Amino acid sequence: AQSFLNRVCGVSAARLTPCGTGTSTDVVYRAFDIYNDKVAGFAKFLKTNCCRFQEKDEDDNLIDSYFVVKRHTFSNYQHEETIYNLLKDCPAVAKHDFFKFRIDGDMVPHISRQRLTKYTMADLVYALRHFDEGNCDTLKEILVTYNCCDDDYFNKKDWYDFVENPDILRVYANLGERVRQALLKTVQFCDAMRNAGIVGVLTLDNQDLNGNWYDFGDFIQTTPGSGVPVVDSYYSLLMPILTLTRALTAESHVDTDLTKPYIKWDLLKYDFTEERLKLFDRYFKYWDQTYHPNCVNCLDDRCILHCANFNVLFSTVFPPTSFGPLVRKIFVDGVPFVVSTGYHFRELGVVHNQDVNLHSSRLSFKELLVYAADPAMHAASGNLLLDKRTTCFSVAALTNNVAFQTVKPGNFNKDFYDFAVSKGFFKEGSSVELKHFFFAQDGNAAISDYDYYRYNLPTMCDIRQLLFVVEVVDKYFDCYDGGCINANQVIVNNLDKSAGFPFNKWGKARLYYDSMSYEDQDALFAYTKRNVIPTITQMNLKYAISAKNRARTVAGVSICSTMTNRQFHQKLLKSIAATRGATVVIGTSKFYGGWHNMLKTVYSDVENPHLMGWDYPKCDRAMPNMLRIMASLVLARKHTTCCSLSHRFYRLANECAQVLSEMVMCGGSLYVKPGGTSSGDATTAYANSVFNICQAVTANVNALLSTDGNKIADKYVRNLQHRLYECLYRNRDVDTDFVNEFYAYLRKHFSMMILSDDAVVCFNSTYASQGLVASIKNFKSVLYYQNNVFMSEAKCWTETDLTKGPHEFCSQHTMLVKQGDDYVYLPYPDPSRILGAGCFVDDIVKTDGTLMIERFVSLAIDAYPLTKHPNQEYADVFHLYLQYIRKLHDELTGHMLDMYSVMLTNDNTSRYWEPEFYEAMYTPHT
Amino acid sequence: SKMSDVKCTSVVLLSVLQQLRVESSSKLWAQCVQLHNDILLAKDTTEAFEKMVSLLSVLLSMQGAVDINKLCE
Amino acid sequence: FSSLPSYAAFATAQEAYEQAVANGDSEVVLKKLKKSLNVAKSEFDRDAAMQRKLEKMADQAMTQMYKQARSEDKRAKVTSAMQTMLFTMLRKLDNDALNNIINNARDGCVPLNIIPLTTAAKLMVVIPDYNTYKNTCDGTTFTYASALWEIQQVVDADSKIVQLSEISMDNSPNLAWPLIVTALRA
Amino acid sequence: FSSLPSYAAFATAQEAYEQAVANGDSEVVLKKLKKSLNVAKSEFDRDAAMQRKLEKMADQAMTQMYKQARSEDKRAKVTSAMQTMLFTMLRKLDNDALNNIINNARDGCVPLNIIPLTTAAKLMVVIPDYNTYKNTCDGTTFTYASALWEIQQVVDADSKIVQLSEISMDNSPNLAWPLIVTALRA
Amino acid sequence: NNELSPVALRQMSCAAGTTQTACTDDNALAYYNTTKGGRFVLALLSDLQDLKWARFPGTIYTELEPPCRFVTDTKVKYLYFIKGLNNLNRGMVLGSLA
RNA sequence: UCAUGCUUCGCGUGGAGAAUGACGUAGCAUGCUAC
RNA sequence: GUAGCAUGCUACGUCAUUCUCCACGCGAAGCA
Ligand SMILES: O=c1ccn([C@@H]2O[C@H](COP(=O)(O)CP(=O)(O)OP(=O)(O)O)[C@@H](O)[C@H]2O)c(=O)[nH]1
Ligand SMILES: O=c1ccn([C@@H]2O[C@H](COP(=O)(O)CP(=O)(O)OP(=O)(O)O)[C@@H](O)[C@H]2O)c(=O)[nH]1
Ligand SMILES: [Mg+2]
Ligand SMILES: [Mg+2]
Ligand SMILES: [Mg+2]
Ligand SMILES: [Mg+2]
Ligand SMILES: [Zn+2]
Ligand SMILES: [Zn+2]
Repeated sequence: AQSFLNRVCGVSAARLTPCGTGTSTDVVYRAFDIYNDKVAGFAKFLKTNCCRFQEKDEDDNLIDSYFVVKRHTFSNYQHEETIYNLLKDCPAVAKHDFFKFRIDGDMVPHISRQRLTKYTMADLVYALRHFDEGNCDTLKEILVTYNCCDDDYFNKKDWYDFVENPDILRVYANLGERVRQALLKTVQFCDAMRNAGIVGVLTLDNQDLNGNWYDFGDFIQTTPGSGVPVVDSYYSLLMPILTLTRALTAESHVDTDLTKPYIKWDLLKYDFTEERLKLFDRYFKYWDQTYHPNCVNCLDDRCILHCANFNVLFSTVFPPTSFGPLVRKIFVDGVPFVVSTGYHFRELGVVHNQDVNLHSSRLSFKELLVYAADPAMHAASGNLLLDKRTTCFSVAALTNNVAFQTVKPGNFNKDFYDFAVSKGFFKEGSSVELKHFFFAQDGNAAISDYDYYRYNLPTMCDIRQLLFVVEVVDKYFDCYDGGCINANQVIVNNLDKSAGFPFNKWGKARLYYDSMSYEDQDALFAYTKRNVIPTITQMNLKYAISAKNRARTVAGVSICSTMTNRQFHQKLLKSIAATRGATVVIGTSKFYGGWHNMLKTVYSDVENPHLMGWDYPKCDRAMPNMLRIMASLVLARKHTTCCSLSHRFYRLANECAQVLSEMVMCGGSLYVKPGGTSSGDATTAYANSVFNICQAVTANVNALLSTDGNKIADKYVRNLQHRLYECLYRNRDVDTDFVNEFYAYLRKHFSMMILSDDAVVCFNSTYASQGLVASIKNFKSVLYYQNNVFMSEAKCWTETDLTKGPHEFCSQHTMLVKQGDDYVYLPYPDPSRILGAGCFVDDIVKTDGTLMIERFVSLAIDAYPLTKHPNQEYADVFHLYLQYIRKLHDELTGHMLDMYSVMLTNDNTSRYWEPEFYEAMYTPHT
Repeated sequence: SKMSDVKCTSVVLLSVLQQLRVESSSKLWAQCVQLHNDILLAKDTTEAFEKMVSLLSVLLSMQGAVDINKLCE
Repeated sequence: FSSLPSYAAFATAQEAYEQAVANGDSEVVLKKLKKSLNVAKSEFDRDAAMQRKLEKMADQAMTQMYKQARSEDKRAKVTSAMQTMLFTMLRKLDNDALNNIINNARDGCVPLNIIPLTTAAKLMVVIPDYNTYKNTCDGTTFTYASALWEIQQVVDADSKIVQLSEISMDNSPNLAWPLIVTALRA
Repeated sequence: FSSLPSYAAFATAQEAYEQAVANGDSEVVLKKLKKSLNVAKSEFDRDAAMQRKLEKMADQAMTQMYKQARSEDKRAKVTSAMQTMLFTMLRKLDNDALNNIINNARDGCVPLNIIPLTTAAKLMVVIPDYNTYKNTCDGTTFTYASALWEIQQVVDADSKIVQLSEISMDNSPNLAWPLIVTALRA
Repeated sequence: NNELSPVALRQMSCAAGTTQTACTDDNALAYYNTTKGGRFVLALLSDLQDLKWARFPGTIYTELEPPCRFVTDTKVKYLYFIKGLNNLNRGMVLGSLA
């Protein structure tokens, strides 16, 4: 065995420690991207049969250089030798030795690869994509080995969290240039293969973390000059790591080296199409599918997503000041304006308006509305701003003074509190205690909640998997009907809301909805189909009761965007809200037996059912732009008859320009929104539901493809996995048969109930145990590598007993009670929530009970199901509310008789302090 | 029931401060908000009773605003 | 809805119907009386419905006026009511520190800054008269908010420093009150 | 209305009934008079229903007319406000620098984000803490966006003038942060 | 172990010619994806050096491409890819041997 | 400053159907008068 | 047998209230 160790070294003049035993082998768990006629997927297999000898430095200091010797069969040894003699000249190819060593009496052929790292790139991608907080040794070793951090950095806890420990982004970004050099070396390898006429599939597991390629088992030889390096799974799997590690940060420096200063781009330059094509040619030369830098030229939704992925990657290399509205000077009646005539989206490239009017004569009401909404004139006239309180880009300060907006403490209803305490409440050691309050905020509240939009990062998706997931997710919206509607058919719920900035200076939404006729609204909607209208979304500060001290803000979008998005999603979404028994349970009440029906629909014939749930930590402020664009695209799938592709693209451009990356007016100053979603647009809850379903389907895909494949003892599921790999990384066009089959499989074994960012899942526990459907960890991994968010155990729950119902859904607990020879599920709230609603109120008038008796009737309706709870105090909550309602009615009658001496007690009010009126609200007869 | 009485009293005390125009001093208002929020989500009565003393000292500093003699009759 | 001019008439008609059925008179007269009773009942029903509608409107107006009257009384006495509630609750709490500082403020020994909570921090407090000084200040220790504070400076009314030995009822009239006492928590 | 067009028949019916009650010519003539009264009453009720319906329609039409007129008044009042706002900001543009940058553009189209950064004549910097002040706006003249800005006025969160000699690490806790410094391009 | 075509790509006989005129007679072998909806031919293998168009059963005409300088190992029999073919399909045509 | 949607409670106004009660014009059963 | 009157049923026209469905207005509550 010592003679062997002296021929593995050969003549390279190294020195080897037999890390792997010389003539014996080495066995470990390593991630592979495998696809045979038997097995498929991207899973951690058990590598074996290799001997890995480590190398010592001049000083006796071990380095991460390993000689990997392998035993091969003569027939594959000859083939690999003759396929390596052709690629031997490429710099991005690890050396090989190809010797024959005698074992027993047979000259066994050995292949020795020289100076490979410990881990390959497949290990890095797998570790960063299937991330388990309790199992990270293979990632910690990678990070420490390449001086990304120190071994003591992991003593800190939450070190992996993107929110609790935002410094982890720097640690990951220390891997950027290694990944970039790997990309350059794979491009070199592809060029060598093409020039030598070698045909083969490039996989991540054949490239170590220095970029070298070393395995030629399944390559074949053709005529020189015509080789076909098949890099689809390679790049598609590698894509998320490229933005997680910020691999292209070296492209922001002169000469593309990190030591020289940044590039000082021309300030007036906005069209980076040439640079985008240069980057694509430099790093993705052999990516077959065509790339459109400007998504105006894309062919359909599946081509918009594909090109916007690359635009997301490449827009991190360009100055932040070049993205946004493209302004131009136009003369109206001889007066020069400055109006937006285009846009530069970080994902969609450059878009130019088609109806730009130069040298006009007059501005109609529609034209004034359009020009008074875009930030062109507002920002071009305000003074410069440098806001050091936030990392978000600051555009301008419209006024001469900054506005600081506070939040008030809240009002105390002392009569209710005294009554409750007289009824034996709020004593020491009581299961029910006040936990919901009105919290106050100092001057820096809205600007402090914007620093939470700071959590949105450029995320590049695995585009092939994203396309398949989109095709599958679109089947959850097949029972609905949608399209464009006229202004006559738009239903506005409340017309007494604000119209946004600057339209809130002159009136509410009613003023504008009754000022401009239906013809003007139709004209504006048609205008938005071939032009982009940027708008400003105000940042409003909420005033509500909550259990934690966070200054929650919402987005007051303008009125133009609201009108033009209603004329699309009003008809798209009324059907979603009017449908019963679907996965999305928006529009379904919890009264009159609705909750029971929803749960029984969720439990729909699942075999070994367990319940799971979750809630995204920062849903709106951490949602990647790719998935928001996807949510907008699948909602527009209903416009196949009323809109052409150009109209659909311009509607997407409008949505992105006013609810994805708009300009927000926070305290009299304009800021640029990094991304995420604006909670307060026409499609908040429905877009959130689409995003939730997409994340769930992605989790299931990853769970099914990361399974071994040889261990699955069910033939149908094994074939399903084998074809799921094909339909992602070997099919360019959607296969409807398998999309239907996978949708049916998910519905059978993974039954969802979605309401915005809230979700409940009934899943086959046996399959989830065997790895054949998504567990609660396959969902945390997806959030980590595709949402830049770590989801902790405080946000997810599981239930092995489904006679208890979900632990929480929409802040409602479930209880299996009896009402009339039937066991039904009833929702009850947190008693502290109801008691806090009773004790603390918004206005000072609400602290007078006799004026607000319906206010307590609603709370009693909400709190009735607590009467069935085994805990006595919970029932005492409802009884307290009933007795207080009776007391308020008595006081009101007394006041009326004393002041206005006429009695109006009547008899219809008596039903309010009785339990029947509230019993009838949870019985299935309406 | 002395733990839910200091939270309600803190809410009322910050309400009284707000309508006394303490919101026009950003530093003092920030201190008052910190004390109020800390009292609301406190778990030990002794800590809440020190933060309450601090907040009531803030209120009592403004001698001209309120007349303690009449209110504490 | 009795006492109406219709109801009473109808009632009499009903009595007229009670006699005829007992009288067993001619069919024509019986049907005439039935028709009269029906028309009287219809008239009474009309009048009763109109009266009930008017009463409903009157009650609605009365309740709206009551709501309007009480909303203004809630919004106009917010300042006084809130302060009275605050001090009622503080009286109910019955804490030694809160009560001590409230009583001191009642006597005029108000603070100048926020009472510190740290292990050691500065506190400046007014001392209007020697009586409060002897009640609280003894030697170098000062009792406030149920805690002991080490006196570290006693500024005179003229911003002039005062030695702790200058303060006494024998010499108190000479000095210029109020005295600002600066102390550190112990 | 009491004096409806077809009230003559009803008046004649009532008068004839009164005369018959006073006189009572006979039973058959009484029945004929009852039939005439009934037909006149039916016609009168038909006319009254028609008139009430027409009155309701006219009232609704006039209410709609007034609502539309008020809506047009509000539209004409908001159009002037939008025009005034647009023409106010327009006169606020610094035309020399704006024209200079626009002309240098290849196609007269430039990103919005550089219009303030390269043409704004006033800068506002919001400084949370003292380290930020030392880093960025130290001194009476600083550099930003490749331009030299001369500090013009520093105010605190309360919007009160703060002298540049009061911004020091020792006085840092005594200031109402954040400080807003307005500077003028040099 | 990631392979180009684990299962040999299916093939059948078809007709093709320089123009749309010589498609009457079948003289070429074509590889087609087995279950891509119907039939989708990826390449044409023939002992000819002038083919530019191919026709298949309604009748559909598919644009061919010039062949790389190829002496395919079973003569000058070329291998014509369909225009617009992607890398994976190009590999399978050669991975399924030619 | 206070967004987008969903659900429910109370009150008020308008419209359309069904049940009971009242009055003219027509169809059916019996009785009375003219013949 | 025809016509008129009386009693009892069915078909057209107008009002009296009584419950349903919708259309909007006002106030209120929960939820994402
Ligand atoms: O039919 C197969 C082939 C492979 N495997 C699993 O897949 C792993 C990797 O198989 P492999 O061909 O990639 C090794 P090799 O090519 O020499 O080296 P590199 O990958 O480092 O280039 C094996 O351990 C085994 O668990 C399987 O189940 N069935
Ligand atoms: O009034 C609301 C509340 C919520 N939302 C939408 O519903 C999402 C989730 O709402 P949520 O209660 O779960 C708080 P979330 O943002 O998750 O933060 P935390 O988990 O840290 O509390 C938001 O993003 C937003 O799009 C809305 O439109 N309006
Ligand atoms: Mg090998
Ligand atoms: Mg959430
Ligand atoms: Mg939630
Ligand atoms: Mg492999
Ligand atoms: Zn494209
Ligand atoms: Zn459409």
